[PDB]
Amino acid sequence: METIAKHRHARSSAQKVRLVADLIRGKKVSQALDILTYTNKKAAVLVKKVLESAIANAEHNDGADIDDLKVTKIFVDEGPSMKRIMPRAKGRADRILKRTSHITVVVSDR
Amino acid sequence: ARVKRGVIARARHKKILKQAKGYYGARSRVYRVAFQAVIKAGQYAYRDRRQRKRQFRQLWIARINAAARQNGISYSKFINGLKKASVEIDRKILADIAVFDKVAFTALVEKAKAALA
Amino acid sequence: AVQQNKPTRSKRGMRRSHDALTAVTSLSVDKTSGEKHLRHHITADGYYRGRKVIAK
Amino acid sequence: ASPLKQQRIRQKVEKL
Amino acid sequence: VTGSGKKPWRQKGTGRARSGSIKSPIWRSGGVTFAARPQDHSQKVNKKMYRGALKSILSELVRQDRLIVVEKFSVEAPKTKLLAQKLKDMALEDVLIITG
Amino acid sequence: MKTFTAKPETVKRDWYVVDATGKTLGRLATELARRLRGKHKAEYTPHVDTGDYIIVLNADKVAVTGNKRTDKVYYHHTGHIGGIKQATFEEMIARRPERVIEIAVKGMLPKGPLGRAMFRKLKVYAGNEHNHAAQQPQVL
RNA sequence: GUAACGGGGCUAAACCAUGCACCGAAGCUGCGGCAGCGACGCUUAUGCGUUGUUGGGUAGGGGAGCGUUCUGUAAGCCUGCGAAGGUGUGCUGUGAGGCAUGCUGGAGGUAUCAGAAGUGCGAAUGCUGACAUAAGUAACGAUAAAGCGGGUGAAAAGCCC
RNA sequence: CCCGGCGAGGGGAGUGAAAAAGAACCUGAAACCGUGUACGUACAAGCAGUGGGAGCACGCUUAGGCGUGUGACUGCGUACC
Ligand SMILES: [Mg+2]
Ligand SMILES: [Mg+2]
Ligand SMILES: [Mg+2]
Ligand SMILES: [Mg+2]
Ligand SMILES: [Mg+2]
Ligand SMILES: [Mg+2]
Ligand SMILES: [Mg+2]
Ligand SMILES: [Mg+2]
Ligand SMILES: [Mg+2]
Ligand SMILES: [Mg+2]
Ligand SMILES: [Mg+2]
Ligand SMILES: [Mg+2]
Ligand SMILES: [Mg+2]
Ligand SMILES: [Mg+2]
Ligand SMILES: [Mg+2]
Ligand SMILES: [Mg+2]
Repeated sequence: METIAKHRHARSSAQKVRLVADLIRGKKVSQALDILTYTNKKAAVLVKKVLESAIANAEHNDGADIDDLKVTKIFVDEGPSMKRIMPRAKGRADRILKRTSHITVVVSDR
Repeated sequence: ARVKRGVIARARHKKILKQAKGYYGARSRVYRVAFQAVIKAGQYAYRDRRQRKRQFRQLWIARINAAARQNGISYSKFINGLKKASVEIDRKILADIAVFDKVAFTALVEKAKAALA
Repeated sequence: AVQQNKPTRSKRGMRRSHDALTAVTSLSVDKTSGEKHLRHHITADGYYRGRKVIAK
Repeated sequence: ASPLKQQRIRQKVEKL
Repeated sequence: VTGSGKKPWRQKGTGRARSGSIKSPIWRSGGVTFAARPQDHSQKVNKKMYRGALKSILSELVRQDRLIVVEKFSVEAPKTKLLAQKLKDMALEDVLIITG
Repeated sequence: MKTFTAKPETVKRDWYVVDATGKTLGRLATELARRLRGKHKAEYTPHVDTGDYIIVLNADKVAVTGNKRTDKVYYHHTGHIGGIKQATFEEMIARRPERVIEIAVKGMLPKGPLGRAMFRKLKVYAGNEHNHAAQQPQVL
């Protein structure tokens, strides 16, 4: 492949991280860090190790170098809704989903 | 002995489920379309098709009017001339000629106009 | 205090319309390689003139 | 060392 | 089934419809609405019919069977190693075939 | 092969001009609108698109039926409640021949798109020549 | 909110009388086909060419079918040159259907006519599990709140002094 | 062996018929949620389909007005049980 580097669960929602990794896409690879390392919150750090991966992973599987690359595809898919139960008052329902999300990010070239 | 009705499953459903002119939502997503969307079309097509032969009928005879009444005398008197003329008289859709071969039509107008007692 | 039909996917994002974060517009500092927050100076060691914390 | 190959180096050996 | 105990939810209340009996056919684990017992199936033909118009093999499988020779006696007590021997006495092979 | 008459996406337009002044009132609207759809027009099956420019003039002269002139009223309604409704005379509205009295025409046609900007193709003015400011570009 | 022509508008685009023209429904007609049913020709179980004709339809009556599982059929037949289940597409019948086929699948499938019914689902505030949505919203459980410095640590407001 | 925090998890490499078989593991449908691309869409009224039907995107016929996603615009037109 043109080097990949997924996560797997990691725990933190679909929409929550579909956010962050929208800034990444198009340009990037060098811009990888800069625009994560600053842009705040949590979702946007569980990308800044799947990018350091998807780079060393292009210095192994792929012989490509740390300045090229592109980041031609990212998407966050819906990981298993990790379920449990909450109290409340009387009890009724506490669906409470601890929701999760796989990561996959891919860098290649022009 | 068994049935595991689960094999005629989607075989029954995909069957119609394949009705995705978009439609929209479960109107081609789920079984809201059930029939309540396809059984729909599935009737709309019945009439609102059957309807066309009067929907292209009135059509022509608007043009047909505009033509002869643009040469003098309109789709009312017009047809009268035409009809009073046995082997000499055909009927619309081709009385659309007034749009690809005027003079032809414009000539018909004559023959109609003159037949007029 | 409840709806009656289901707020379709279509509308799913017609709130979501606005969010899709925006990121940066950063600059460097005369002394780090290309770091610098938008207001704090050299991350690279930490300073602006000199002895900000522990430097050179 | 090009400021990303640097962000590397400086750390890949703040390991060794 | 393990139909043990009656009624789960009350009748009225909570909404979720008129609930009654863990074994309910409609439900999930027991209750097969109908079904049945062992039961005979087995029919009953008269005599006039069984004994009725049987064989016709000479009539339709006409060209196929109505043969008659002898019972096969050199047929030595217990052996089949070559029952293919006498099964050349029709040479009409495994062809389903039987006797009496 | 199969008939019907095509109508490109239009592909034809015009440049006519008509006075109004002559006390013809409303009856004018008709071929002022059919000719805005396609009467005289015996080609270009409408129903989908079509068109045909016109430019009326002055308008502040059209005798109007009989008594109508004094009485006919219009009613706008702003819907900003406060209990609206705005009765207004022909007499009083002919004190401003804009969108109206000449836009007793936007009501003689399709409405909705098509019939929408199928009527802006009218153009009004209230004094023919002298301030027929419109495109001089060739009329009839 | 005009709001007692549906409207735009009509002094005819209203009314009386009179008359020709035309628009107009699945009605009728024309034409290609379907089925049920009396006749003509022909062949000739028959059908088929034609032909008179009939087919709005809830309760319900009656009559043909479609396919699912199992059964002999059968140690027959497909099948690792890929069966079943998924997934695209194509052709075909009034239909329930079917046949062919790409792809994925990794052993199984079952013509033909016969037989047995755990024979077909959207509804039952139906059982079950999976997933939506309000929604990244209300909420983090006592208004006895804290602040700084150091340590270890991937990271400290929350642990250690 | 590589990224990682001596984690999760993942990328190479090995195995092997196959790892699209990786242990949450056979086939892997549905509801539901993402990423790619094409048409449509910011003067526009309603069970959202129907009849038209332009235009674009696309494959086409040594024209012959074609297949496909699309569907501006315009005749009807208030799901089922
Ligand atoms: Mg008709
Ligand atoms: Mg009891
Ligand atoms: Mg049981
Ligand atoms: Mg006996
Ligand atoms: Mg019937
Ligand atoms: Mg019935
Ligand atoms: Mg099976
Ligand atoms: Mg169901
Ligand atoms: Mg309820
Ligand atoms: Mg339920
Ligand atoms: Mg809210
Ligand atoms: Mg709020
Ligand atoms: Mg708390
Ligand atoms: Mg699998
Ligand atoms: Mg527009
Ligand atoms: Mg069409």
